[PDB]
Amino acid sequence: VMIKLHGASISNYVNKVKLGILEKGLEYEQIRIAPSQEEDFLKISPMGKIPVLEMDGKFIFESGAILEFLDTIFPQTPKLIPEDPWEAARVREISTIIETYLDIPARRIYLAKVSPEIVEEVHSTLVKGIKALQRVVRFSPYIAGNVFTLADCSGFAHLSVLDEELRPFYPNNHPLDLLNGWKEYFVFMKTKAGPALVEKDKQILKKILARA
Amino acid sequence: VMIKLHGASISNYVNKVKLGILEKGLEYEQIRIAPSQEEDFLKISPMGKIPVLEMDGKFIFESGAILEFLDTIFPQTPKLIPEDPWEAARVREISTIIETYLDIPARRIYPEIVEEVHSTLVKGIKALQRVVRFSPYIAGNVFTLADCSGFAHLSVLDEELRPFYPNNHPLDLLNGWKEYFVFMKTKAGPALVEKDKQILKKILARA
Ligand SMILES: N[C@@H](CCC(=O)N[C@@H](CS)C(=O)NCC(=O)O)C(=O)O
Ligand SMILES: N[C@@H](CCC(=O)N[C@@H](CS)C(=O)NCC(=O)O)C(=O)O
Ligand SMILES: [Cl-]
Ligand SMILES: [Cl-]
Repeated sequence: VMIKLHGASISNYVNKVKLGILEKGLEYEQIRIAPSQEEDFLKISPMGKIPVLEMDGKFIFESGAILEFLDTIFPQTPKLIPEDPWEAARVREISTIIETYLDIPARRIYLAKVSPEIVEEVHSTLVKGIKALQRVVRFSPYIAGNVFTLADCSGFAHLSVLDEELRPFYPNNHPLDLLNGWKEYFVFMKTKAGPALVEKDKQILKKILARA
Repeated sequence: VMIKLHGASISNYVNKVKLGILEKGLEYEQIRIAPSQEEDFLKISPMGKIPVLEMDGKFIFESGAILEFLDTIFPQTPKLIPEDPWEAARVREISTIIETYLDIPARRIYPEIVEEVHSTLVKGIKALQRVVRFSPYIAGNVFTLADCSGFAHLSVLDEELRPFYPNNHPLDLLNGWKEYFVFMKTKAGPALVEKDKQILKKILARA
């Protein structure tokens, strides 16, 4: 098999890549591993992170570099980076906002310390990010417009997890509730085979790990 | 000219963009502003950050999206993203490591967490070592987007952390860095970027 994706289905960054692979209809195998600082893994993934893409004996790490690479070598539909450069920028903006300004903050919670205050700081930071995000998304029906893009890979993978993770922390208080279109979008994406499969694989492994 | 770069030379993310604009030989004006949460600014820059690129009455924010955009509309050498797709992945990897795994953590310093931070940086520095070539540029033999992130962020990290790790500096573990820094400073673009930063620092230099 040409493409190997290293990383388990519970990782939202793994799932971001997986969504792009599935949507293009590429053939691949997922190799379920956990992160690790063993010298052997560091050789292919310097920070000990997943996902890692393996292809042609070469390894690419970092979900963003991976998806940009796949879109370059496998330009078949959908184009994760639109050909129009302005729309490409919007796609890249959306994805950066989601990962950098929403998920990074949220990980301080759902991954440490507990403080109503700490929790409080995060609530404010997320509300700020959500409001920024609102300005660039279209959900018509995809997050950046009328076709699947990189932004849907980041959006579906991260926001689905952010949504589940933060309900415990924020009943009546969830930041996403402020993102107009999120719920419709999430339901829409779940009517699709790729996103549905990504959710299923996550659920399968979660149920299994829970029996630790 | 047809391009305006919004943000002062104090910001490493602004300097990242500036390096790429300079290296492409593009006509531009730099608008010296600070970041802001003023709604009128949030309209063109949702997170209220600098830099913001403006062209054709339209705005792009996020230094990564801006340089990928300039690469695409001004595709002439130097190509910020290599034509070879593996080399292009290397470039994006280097840039992401520098920003996410070195700069972000470093920003927790500019408490006594300075020790947990020093370990994070040695780790990030050790990972970076695995992908850089410095031959002479950060990713290889030509200027790329990774040089925009590398020169903008590393220079800052180095000076900014000397007063915290006099004999302890993690960036000293990065083989080839000092020579790269020196080499980059001989080029007209990085030299201008570095001079504007230095002027601004001498100027607002009041302890
Ligand atoms: N920026 C990285 C993030 C990857 C990441 O944080 N993955 C987690 C998912 S578990 C991980 O491998 N963590 C292990 C670690 O940080 O050591 C990417 O885009 O791939
Ligand atoms: N991810 C952004 C980072 C830009 C950034 O953090 N700029 C700083 C430089 S001062 C800023 O505008 N901070 C103001 C703020 O966060 O409100 C990028 O790559 O452009
Ligand atoms: Cl799995
Ligand atoms: Cl300035």
